[PDB]
Amino acid sequence: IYEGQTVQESELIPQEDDWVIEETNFCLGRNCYVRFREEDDLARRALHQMDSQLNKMHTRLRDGTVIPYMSFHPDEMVDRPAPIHTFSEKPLLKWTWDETYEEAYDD
Amino acid sequence: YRHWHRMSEDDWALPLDSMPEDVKTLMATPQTERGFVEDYWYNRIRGEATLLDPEALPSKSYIALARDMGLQIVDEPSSHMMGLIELYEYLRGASFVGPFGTIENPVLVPAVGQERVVACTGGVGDEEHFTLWFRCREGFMYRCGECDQIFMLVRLYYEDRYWTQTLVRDTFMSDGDMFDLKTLERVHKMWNKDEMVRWEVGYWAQDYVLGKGVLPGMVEEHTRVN
Amino acid sequence: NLEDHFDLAEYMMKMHNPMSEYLYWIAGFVSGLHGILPLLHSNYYFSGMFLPRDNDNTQLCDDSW
Amino acid sequence: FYILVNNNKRIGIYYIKLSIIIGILGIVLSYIIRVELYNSGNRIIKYDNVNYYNMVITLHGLLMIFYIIMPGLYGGIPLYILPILSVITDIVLPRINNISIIIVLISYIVVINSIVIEYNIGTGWTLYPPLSIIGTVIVNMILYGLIIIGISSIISAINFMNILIVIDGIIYVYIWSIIITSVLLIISLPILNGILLMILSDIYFNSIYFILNGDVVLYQHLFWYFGHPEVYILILPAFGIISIILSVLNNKIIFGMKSMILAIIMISILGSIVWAHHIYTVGLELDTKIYFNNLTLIISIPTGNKIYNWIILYIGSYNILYNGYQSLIFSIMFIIIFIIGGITGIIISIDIIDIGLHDTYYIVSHFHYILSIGAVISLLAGILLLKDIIGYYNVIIKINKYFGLLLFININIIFTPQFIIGFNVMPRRILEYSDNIIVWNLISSIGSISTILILLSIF
Amino acid sequence: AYNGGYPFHYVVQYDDPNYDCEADFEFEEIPRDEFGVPAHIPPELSTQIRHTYYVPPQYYPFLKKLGEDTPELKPYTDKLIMGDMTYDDYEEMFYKFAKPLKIYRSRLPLPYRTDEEISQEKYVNWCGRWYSYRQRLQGDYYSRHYFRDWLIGVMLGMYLGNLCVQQHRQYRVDMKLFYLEAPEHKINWVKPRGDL
Amino acid sequence: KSYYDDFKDRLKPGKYTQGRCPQSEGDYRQESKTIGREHLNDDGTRSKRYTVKEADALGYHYHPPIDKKGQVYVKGPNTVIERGQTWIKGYELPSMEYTYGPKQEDIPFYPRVKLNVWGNYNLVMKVEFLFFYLPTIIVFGICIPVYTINFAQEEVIYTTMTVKVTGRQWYWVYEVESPT
Amino acid sequence: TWTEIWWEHDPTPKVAQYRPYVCTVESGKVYWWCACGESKTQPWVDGHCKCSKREGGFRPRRWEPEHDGVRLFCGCKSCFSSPTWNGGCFTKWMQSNPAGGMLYCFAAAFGFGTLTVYRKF
Ligand SMILES: CCCCCCCCCCCCCCCCCC(=O)OC[C@H](COP(=O)([O-])OCC(O)COP(=O)([O-])OC[C@@H](COC(=O)CCCCCCCCCCCCCCCCC)OC(=O)CCCCCCCCCCCCCCCCC)OC(=O)CCCCCCCCCCCCCCCCC
Ligand code: HEA
Ligand code: HEA
Ligand SMILES: [O-][O-]
Ligand SMILES: [Cu+2]
Ligand SMILES: [K+]
Ligand SMILES: [Zn+2]
Ligand SMILES: [Zn+2]
Ligand SMILES: [Zn+2]
Repeated sequence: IYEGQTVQESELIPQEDDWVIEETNFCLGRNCYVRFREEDDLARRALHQMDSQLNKMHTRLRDGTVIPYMSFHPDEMVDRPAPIHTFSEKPLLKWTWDETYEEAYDD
Repeated sequence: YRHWHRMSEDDWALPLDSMPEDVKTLMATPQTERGFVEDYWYNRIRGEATLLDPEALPSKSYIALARDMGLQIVDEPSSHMMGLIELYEYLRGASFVGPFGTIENPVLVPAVGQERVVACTGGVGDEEHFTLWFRCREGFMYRCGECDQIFMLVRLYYEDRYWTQTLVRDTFMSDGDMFDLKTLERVHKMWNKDEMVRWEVGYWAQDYVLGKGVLPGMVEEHTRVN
Repeated sequence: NLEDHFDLAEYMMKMHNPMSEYLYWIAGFVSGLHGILPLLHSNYYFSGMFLPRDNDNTQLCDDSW
Repeated sequence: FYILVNNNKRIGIYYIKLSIIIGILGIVLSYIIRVELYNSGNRIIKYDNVNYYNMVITLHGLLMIFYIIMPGLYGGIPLYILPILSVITDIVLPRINNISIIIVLISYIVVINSIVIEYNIGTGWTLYPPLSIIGTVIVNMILYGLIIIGISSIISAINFMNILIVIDGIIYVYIWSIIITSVLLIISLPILNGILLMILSDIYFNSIYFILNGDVVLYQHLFWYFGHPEVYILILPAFGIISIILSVLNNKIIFGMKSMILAIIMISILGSIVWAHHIYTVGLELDTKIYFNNLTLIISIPTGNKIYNWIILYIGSYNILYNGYQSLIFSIMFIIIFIIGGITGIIISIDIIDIGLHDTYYIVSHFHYILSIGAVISLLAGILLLKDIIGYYNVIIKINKYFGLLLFININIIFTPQFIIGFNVMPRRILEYSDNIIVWNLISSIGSISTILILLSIF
Repeated sequence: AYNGGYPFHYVVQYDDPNYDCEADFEFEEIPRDEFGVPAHIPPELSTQIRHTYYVPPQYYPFLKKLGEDTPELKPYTDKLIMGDMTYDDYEEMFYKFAKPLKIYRSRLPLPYRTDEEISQEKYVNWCGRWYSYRQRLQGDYYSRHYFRDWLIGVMLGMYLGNLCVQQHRQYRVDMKLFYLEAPEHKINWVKPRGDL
Repeated sequence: KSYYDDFKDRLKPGKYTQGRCPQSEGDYRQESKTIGREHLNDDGTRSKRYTVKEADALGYHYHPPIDKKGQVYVKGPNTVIERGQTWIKGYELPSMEYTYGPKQEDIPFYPRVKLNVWGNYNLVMKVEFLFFYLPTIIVFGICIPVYTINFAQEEVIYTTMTVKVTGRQWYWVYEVESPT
Repeated sequence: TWTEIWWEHDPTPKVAQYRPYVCTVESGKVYWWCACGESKTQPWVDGHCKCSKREGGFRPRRWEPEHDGVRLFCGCKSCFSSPTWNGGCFTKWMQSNPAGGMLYCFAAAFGFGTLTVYRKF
């Protein structure tokens, strides 16, 4: 069963005595129905919808990396509402292993 | 690749009836201005002209020999692009498995657009977790919320175009000395004489330079019924 | 085109003509009528009344109405 | 275009749209039934038009099973998300997907047209001979609808099976749920077609299978050999939805994924070999009865494992997240409701208990709690979860605690009393009844009118 | 080892220069293979015959230059000069000198991160480890709490079930006394009604 | 505070029922004459000519997008060279107030937390065993009762009288031996 | 007991009261709940407790009612549904006085047993 990543005590040792757990808000913000402008036409309302996607949002950490909107299933990865053609570039499921080959390295 | 179907006949060679009939202009066109068919026959005519001249091959440098056959001398810029192209193509019908990504060496996610859907499965063994799908947009160093695996998007983009073998060849290959039609004629007479044609491409090519129908048997070769 | 990105773009962008919704509701309403109208027709055909009066197939008191 | 579209997501919307439309006719028939059963006497159907009631109950059952819940849970949600869950561009067979929905609509039009034009008589949704074969042409029309529906179901099953060849990711539990239902259809439908053809032969080709020296019990074997696999073809997609909703909304990875998957496979195999629990009162041999009773009780084991795995999904979830969303409430309500339906199923599984409870309203309440409550709520919960992806609006459902509460209370007012009258006893498929059963019938009728009123508040 | 040994694409030769396998319907012309073997000589026999490539001797100096510049290539070029290179030898030469394309990570543009942010990498990793430590411990804590609670449900369901056991127990006692003592039980009481 | 008042100005109440004037006052069914809008109706919806009557998928207005070199226009990233390194600045989505309306302030705090997982493998395995075998025990507890009651119905009894019952539409016929 | 015996890196509150605080709340207003149990304006942060000063990992807990009414609020500072009350105040009390906990539980169970048995019997 999965019980999280394994931690060695050495990795829990801080580099400063004042280090605490970063208090970054992971609430993306306040939202509601997407509100279109009357002036916008069909094309410009499409752009508006594409700019309100929660799955394109993320939270930036103190070191500049961002934790993205994540989901257990790929159903939450398409634009909402679903466009006619979704996964043009095949979504990549990344598997990890310990195998390596020499060609990838240089001395 | 495993996802590709069976080689066509064209994948090996093109029919001589697809040779452009204006050979004189074909051999003078810059590479950036040659289409796929024009580029095929420019390389074949020029490449076979040098290969069918044995007495000159030993004195020809590999740089010049590669140019005549239309082969691109490799360099780090072009190797990088070609490699990432072939990696993109392989991932079209193959699994995505590799070393765990870190800040020093993020998981490289090739894409043509500005976004590609990616899933993190964690590490190996007990460090593997359930698929966590996220949208990998360019310009952000992504960190999995569960295993802290670092991801990064690599875009195959160059000057309002994506990366292709044709784009790599056009950007980095440099046209050499203009092809001389005298070489075509000289090699033509070498292997084609007295009704024996041992360079069919050079017999057709010389005929077109002559104006189409000039060489023996070529009017009969060009006369079709349907 | 941007207009073609989303399936049923007019509806999703909230520009569709309301008549489409009306037709959908009308179609459902007609479907419902297929259970009521033949009931009335069959009742009249075999009895002469479109609908019965509660307990009119049983003995009723003199003052029943 | 509208009818020419091959987009798998558009077709999924069509399936839901058509299920709601046809569903209006289904609910109307249900209201007729409950109105009639409000007291003893004739209320809305004349005593000379009792054949109409027999037709109402027959069409109610057939439409809700084959034209509403099956097109909604096996055609609607599946065609919209399955190709996305499989990280594939579109469905494997685009043109087949288009014709399947068109076929469903055409078979629906045939059925309703037969109401209007043919004489109205009924033989139950189980079309038992010899009654089914001595009827009028309306029975012939209904047979054509079922056969046509069967074509759509099988081709759709073929479509989903092909996802195994193209799936580019992991087969999630929901994908496993649809694949197994597809397998159940591929194995059960061909048997149904055969027995339906024999019904036609006796109706239209002067065959004699269902007259003396021919065993009428033969039909019941072949029919129910498809019948019970059908009830799991209708519930398994609902189970798949429940798994996704609980994991997503609680932000918890599915626990015992492989046991969930292997529980679905197990239910299918067992569901393919227990059909004769519908034939307990015919007079089968003692050993046959004991076999079927034994295997029927076994189905609870895999079904029980799934229920408990769902419970732990909801346990321990963060309190800060708002739990009043309609999708979450419906998913939780499914566990509470399905246990009631399943337990009563185990009660009726004991054949000696079944002698008393066969062809009584206890059976009705049993399969209503699972389908009319559980399956409906599961389809609603699934659509509600995909509201943003689907993009529909102009309804007040997403956050409506009044609707959920009123629905739960009133739906139980309808069917809980039907368990009581099962032991009184009130037979099924009847309209008139003794005066001492009015109280419970009246209470259930009050429940039916109330539920309908609550369906208007969503708009 | 694919397609039964039949090559998907292969060369065929015809002796008559004006022969067309689609227009003509004669029955005397025998097609040849790429090496020139007539079709009436079976494959099992022709494949045993050794065929080698013969280049014009004017190419020998070029093939010699190739061997010297690349000593690993010399043995193959020598075979070609001496007319000892079969098709298999050519294939071995071809695949021996094929190399994979190289990708350089140093050429990849990086997502923008300020120097302040780059100095906090160790801190963020430190936070991630503590989050994984707290996650793993909580799993044990929660598993113990909730699975223990489920026992309360067992006991509550055993109490409520026992209530119906007691009712059933009293019911059976009452039933045993009906036919024995209950005045409600009457015999020689019901008389046939008769046909109306 | 009331967040609706922040974006009240953007929401001007409407004048027409369903947002369209009577077709007589303005014909929204016709195609727009504005240059560059030939594929749209006057009200902005896509014209039937563009989508149905002359749909490009049916062979109308054939225009291959890809060029001779097998290329299509692609927009590049926002590149910013700095500190001896080429950087790409990602595109950040606009503030949710612009797209949704509410002002992004006083947001409740939801901290980062890794997935809530069940621990103690040994304990979990035992529970899963119970999730399967507690029902199995109950079934086994019913099995013996089921056999007995089935055997009871099918018991060879020394019956001394026979009543034959035939069911017809719609009445029950009864045949009984008559006293001699 | 998570803070007491399992995990020593989360802030541990002080019990202000082993009983919930009853307060009237209004929709559209935001309330701040004391998570340390040292505020003198219970159940709210007073501006002088640990939560107000952001000391030792203590922060005010934001809360907002959907509708107006009277709501119960946690005094033990450990209820699972904090700031709202769900009975954790009694549970935490039993941990601190296990003998008292048994007395109440026996009494509650005794009443439940009598009523359910009296009605069914
Ligand atoms: C169970 C119920 C409760 C459920 C509660 C819970 C629900 C939860 C949420 C569920 C959500 C599911 C997913 C939703 C996805 C929606 C996607 C969507 O919007 O797609 C876009 C799609 C189309 O939008 P579009 O892209 O703009 O399309 C443009 C067109 O393609 C092109 O535009 P156009 O204008 O050119 O269009 C052509 C148009 C042209 O139209 C016109 O010209 C119309 C002219 C006016 C006609 C008006 C009707 C006249 C009727 C006269 C009757 C006379 C009777 C006389 C009787 C006399 C008696 C004496 O139409 C036609 O030509 C063909 C129309 C065919 C359909 C209508 C058929 C009607 C019935 C006919 C019966 C015939 C029976 C014959 C029997 C014969 C026997 C012999 O939307 C719709 O189609 C509308 C959908 C609206 C509802 C969406 C769901 C909302 C949420 C649910 C609400 C509750 C619903 C409950 C069920 C209904 C109850 C009644
Ligand atoms: C989707 C709908 C659905 C579902 C899931 C089921 C599920 C079950 N049904 Fe079915 N049933 C119908 C729909 C359904 N049924 C219909 C529509 C009819 C009537 C058709 C007609 O006659 O016209 C019918 C009729 C029917 C009868 C006929 C009674 C009669 O004709 O007199 C019987 C009896 O064997 C039966 C049994 C069962 C059993 C044993 C299950 C099992 O699947 C239940 C399993 C679930 C549980 C057991 C609860 C969850 C598990 C646990 C909580 C574990 C612990 C429990 C135990 C250890 C027991 N059903
Ligand atoms: C899944 C199928 C289904 C559904 C939903 C229902 C729903 C209901 N049924 Fe059901 N019923 C059957 C299948 C179903 N029934 C079958 C198979 C029989 C036996 C047939 C026979 O005897 O031959 C039967 C028999 C039956 C009878 C027995 C009549 C008789 O034979 O004597 C009665 C009345 O007592 C009844 C009443 C109801 C009521 C009051 C509702 C509901 O109205 C209760 C209220 C619930 C709702 C109104 C919501 C329903 C909404 C939808 C279904 C649409 C969902 C669509 C989406 C979510 C997109 N039903
Ligand atoms: O049918 O169970
Ligand atoms: Cu069954
Ligand atoms: K009645
Ligand atoms: Zn990860
Ligand atoms: Zn405080
Ligand atoms: Zn508390």
